[PDB]
Amino acid sequence: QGLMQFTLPVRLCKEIELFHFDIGPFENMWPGIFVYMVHRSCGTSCFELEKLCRFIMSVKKNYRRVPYHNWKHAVTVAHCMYAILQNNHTLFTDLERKGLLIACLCHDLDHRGFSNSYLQKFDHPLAALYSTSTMEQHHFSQTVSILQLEGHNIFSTLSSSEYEQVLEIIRKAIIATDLALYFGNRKQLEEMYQTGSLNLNNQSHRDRVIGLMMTACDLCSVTKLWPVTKLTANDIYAEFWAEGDEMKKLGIQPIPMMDRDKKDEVPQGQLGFYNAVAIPCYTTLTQILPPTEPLLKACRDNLSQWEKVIRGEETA
Ligand SMILES: Cc1nc2ccccc2nc1-c1cc2nc(N3CC[C@@H](F)C3)cc(NC3CCOCC3)n2n1
Ligand SMILES: [Mg+2]
Ligand SMILES: [Zn+2]
Repeated sequence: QGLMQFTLPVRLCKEIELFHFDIGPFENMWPGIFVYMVHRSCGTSCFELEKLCRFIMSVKKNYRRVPYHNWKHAVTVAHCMYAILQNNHTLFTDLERKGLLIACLCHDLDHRGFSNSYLQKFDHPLAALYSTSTMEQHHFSQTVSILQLEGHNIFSTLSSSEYEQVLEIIRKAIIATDLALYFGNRKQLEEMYQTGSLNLNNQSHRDRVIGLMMTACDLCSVTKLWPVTKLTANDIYAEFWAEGDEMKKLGIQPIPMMDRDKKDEVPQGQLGFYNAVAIPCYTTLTQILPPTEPLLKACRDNLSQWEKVIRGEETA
């Protein structure tokens, strides 16, 4: 029955193993790419193919047509997680491999392209339901809904308690994509690394490490080849500037990164974001998971490209 194996064209088969892989513009290939990544990083026995495929198409349908936080982002974040898991295969359990690829696919479900801040200022009903990590708690609740549709329980062969464990892996992974939580989590991990107290057999330490892997996967567009990184930056700002428009309509001055009038400062903004967020992220992750080195190196390469843009040597 494991006689039906998923295969990719030669170029994709080789390049999908590299951290900087780009899943391409053919969206009808992204489910196949995802299944392939599950079969190889988990095993062909991890899920029944018919439920997985039905689950994947329900997740796709509950992603929206927004510039950045869309289906392509979900698969892209999932692929970064595949590359981390394939280069660190000894360190993770069967449940974690299983749960972390799904958490990445589902992590921005039903994203409308607005920050937790905008939901709070707009007084969106979701803000009353969840006061912190508003969108992330909605993404997880959307994941549970889909898992609960008929013929969608991809975890049907797990015991009650294993099912509960993997849903807890998934819940914490999706919550950890709230960038507001990342600053505390990374400082804690850094302290624990440099004191030498960090212990991957400690469940609350695993939680923190997985959280950091989630942030690294979520930001992974800063770890692509420069043309990908630069084009993706247009999609991110298209959402930021629409949100800033929406802030102005509420009579609220938007923070600078969401103001389309500060367009010419995008190169300085990116430089800001690389030094304050991205570099520290991939540094701490490489310290803990040495084989994730190419993420840091490609980030450093793109930081150097943004500096190049600031000094007029490149155009954007
Ligand atoms: C938040 C994000 N998330 C990304 C995720 C993936 C890829 C790029 C991503 N870039 C950004 C990003 C983009 C950006 N542009 C800025 N500008 C532009 C022109 C001037 F107004 C300033 C300023 C910032 N400061 C950050 C620093 C960390 O605290 C929050 C704000 N950021 N941050
Ligand atoms: Mg998110
Ligand atoms: Zn995301």
